[PDB]
Amino acid sequence: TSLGRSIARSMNRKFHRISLGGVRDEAEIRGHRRTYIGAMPGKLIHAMKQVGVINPVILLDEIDKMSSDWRG
Amino acid sequence: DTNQRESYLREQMKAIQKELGGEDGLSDLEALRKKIEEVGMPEAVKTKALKELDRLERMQQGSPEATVARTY
Amino acid sequence: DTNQRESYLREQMKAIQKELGGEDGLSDLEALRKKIEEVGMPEAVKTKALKELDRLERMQQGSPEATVARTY
Amino acid sequence: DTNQRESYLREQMKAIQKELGGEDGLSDLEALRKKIEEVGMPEAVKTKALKELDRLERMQQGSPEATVARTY
Repeated sequence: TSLGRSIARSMNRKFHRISLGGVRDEAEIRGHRRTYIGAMPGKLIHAMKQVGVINPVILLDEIDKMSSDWRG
Repeated sequence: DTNQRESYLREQMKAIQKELGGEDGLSDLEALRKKIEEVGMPEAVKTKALKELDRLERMQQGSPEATVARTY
Repeated sequence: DTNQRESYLREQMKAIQKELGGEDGLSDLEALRKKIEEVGMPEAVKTKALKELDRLERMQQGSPEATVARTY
Repeated sequence: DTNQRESYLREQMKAIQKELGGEDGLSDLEALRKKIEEVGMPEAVKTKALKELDRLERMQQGSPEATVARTY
C-alpha cells in the first residue's frame, strides 16, 4: 500500500486505500437500492469521500478472492 | 379521451406514488410508462408491461419487490 | 401511523390504475373463456376449474395464489 | 391474537431497525447545501446534486427517502 502512497507522492496526488476482499455482493462495490434508509454506497465512493481531490489513487484490495456468492 | 382515461390516474397515481418505491425510480418509472407505448411493444409484451405497471408503483411498501418491478 | 397511511395508499393503489381486468383478464381469464369455448370439459372438471377461478381474482400486486392458478 | 402479536412484534422489529438504521442528523444540511456549488461537481453530478437538493426542504426527517437523500 505504501507503493500506492509514494506513487501518489511522485505525481503530487492524494492516496486512499479501501479493502475490497470479502465483498461478494454488488451492494458494496456499487451502492444499495434507493428505496429505503440504510442505503449505503460502494467502497470506491468511500475512498472518494475520504480522499480530497477529483482524481485520486484508488487501491483495490484482495481481488484474487473475487467470486459470485449472492447478489450476482 | 383514451389518453385521458389512461393518463389522469397516472397523475393521480404519481401524486399518491410520490417517493413510493423511490422518487429516483419515479423518473425512470415514468420513462418506462411512456416507453411501454413509445417503443414497439407487442400487444402481449405491452400487456405484460402494463400488468407489471399495475404491479409496480408499490404503495404496499417500497420493498425489494418494488425494485423487482422497476428492473422488470 | 405511517403503516396505516400505507394501508390507505395500498388500498387506493389496488383501487386505481387497476384496469388489468382488460389486461390480466384478456391475457389469462378471457383467454380461459375462449379456450373453454373450444374445450368441452366435463362438469367435474368445470367444477374444479370454477373453484380455481375462485383461486383467481388476485392481482399482480395482490395475492400470489392467482399466478400459479393462472399457469394451471 | 397469536398472529396479532406476531404482527405487533414484526412492527417492533421494524421500529428498532429504523433507529438502528437511524440517519436523522440535521447538523450537516446547510453546509452541504452551500458546498454543492463551491465544490464544483460535473454536469451530470451537479445535476444529481440539484436533484438530491430537490428531494429535501419539503420532507426532511420523518421519512426514509428524505433521510437517504440527505445521506446521498
